[PDB]
Amino acid sequence: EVLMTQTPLSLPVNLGDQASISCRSSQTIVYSNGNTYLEWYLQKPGQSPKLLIYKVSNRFSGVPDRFSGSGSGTDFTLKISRVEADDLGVYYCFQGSHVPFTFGSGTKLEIKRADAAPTVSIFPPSSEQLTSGGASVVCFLNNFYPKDINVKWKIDGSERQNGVLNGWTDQDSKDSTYSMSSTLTLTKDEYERHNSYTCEATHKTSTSPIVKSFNRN
Amino acid sequence: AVQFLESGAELAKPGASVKMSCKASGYTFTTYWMHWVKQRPGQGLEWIGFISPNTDYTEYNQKFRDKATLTADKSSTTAYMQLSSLTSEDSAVYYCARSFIGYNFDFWGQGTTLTVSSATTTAPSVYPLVPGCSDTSGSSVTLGCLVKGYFPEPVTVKWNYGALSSGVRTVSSVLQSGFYSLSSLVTVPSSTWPSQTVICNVAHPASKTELIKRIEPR
Repeated sequence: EVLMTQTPLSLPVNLGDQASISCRSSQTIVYSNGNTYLEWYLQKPGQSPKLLIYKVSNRFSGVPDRFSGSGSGTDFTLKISRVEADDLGVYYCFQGSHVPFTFGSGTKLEIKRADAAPTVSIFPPSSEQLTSGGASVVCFLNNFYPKDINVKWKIDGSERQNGVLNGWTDQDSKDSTYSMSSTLTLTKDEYERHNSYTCEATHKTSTSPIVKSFNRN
Repeated sequence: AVQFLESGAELAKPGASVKMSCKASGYTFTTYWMHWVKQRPGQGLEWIGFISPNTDYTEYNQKFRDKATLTADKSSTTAYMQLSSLTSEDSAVYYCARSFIGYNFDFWGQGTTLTVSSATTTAPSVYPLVPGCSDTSGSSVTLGCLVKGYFPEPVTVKWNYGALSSGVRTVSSVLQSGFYSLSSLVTVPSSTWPSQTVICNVAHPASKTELIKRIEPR
């Protein structure tokens, strides 16, 4: 099978800068008709891939002029000039010359931007959750950069490790920030045995933690 | 326009077979090949095979030789893929896409999420995420829906039927004892809520449900 090797695996880029994505085929992929069926696709988070470039260097309809593809033989390049916030996602090359058709190993374009501190919200469980026998306390950290963040939970001043799970958004299409939920799930019985619940978020944007807290009055 | 409606989410038992469909519109169905592509969670794309509807000619990636069977139906302009002897390794998103001339996958369906598991379908519970009674917000307030206890993937969330999309953050699901949960949050100006309606629309295709929930203060 034709191996389609892409580098880099991940590509951090400032807005307005140029990104170059390389694709190396394990053999030539000129088809018996003289055409090279080499395509580039972009897949944005939770979406189907979308075609960008075909036959090496041809822009698909609607693709902006700042996407260009070039190469020959076993060496192909996608360039994106003047990168914009919505260019993020995974780029794949693809060869449709030799069966089986194969795609590249994929390059995640990521946006670099200035640091941004999280806005933290804490959400007590809804009384609507109580007959499930569970109670989720959610700490939400909105619009921060970079992605790495620490979240600490406290219950009546004592720190807690069990029952905590964390989920992230993809990088925002518009401001290029991340958000994340930290969810402490307890039994309804544990929840009701305690009074204050605190989440503290620590991020490189400040030496001070952002502490959000409530009491079931 | 060229569109593909794909079945969405399917749950199947280890060792079973499952069929999925891709209804094509927006072009002469017998003029173009229909291809299928596999994508495992966090992984790349793998081409499976194609069928020409006009002659029923099929070509396969030999890796899927006894795994996939591609069929098609002219009159209903629908392409089909059957997957047999299912294992957890078959859990993936399956895209159909047509191929054009000079170029391939100009248009792709949205993908069917297939989960292979012995566990049964569970629609999500949905809970409001709203500030504590004494919370003092500045110029914005963040509200949400906690979607809990569902199986299999995916769930999607829209806000006001899709009309609130600015400041929506839907985080990735987490799995716990066989069930998934996620939160979807929106940030609005503090002057707009509770005075204006904020609604989350929680879709869970494996159970064929949309849950519409009006979000209100505690």
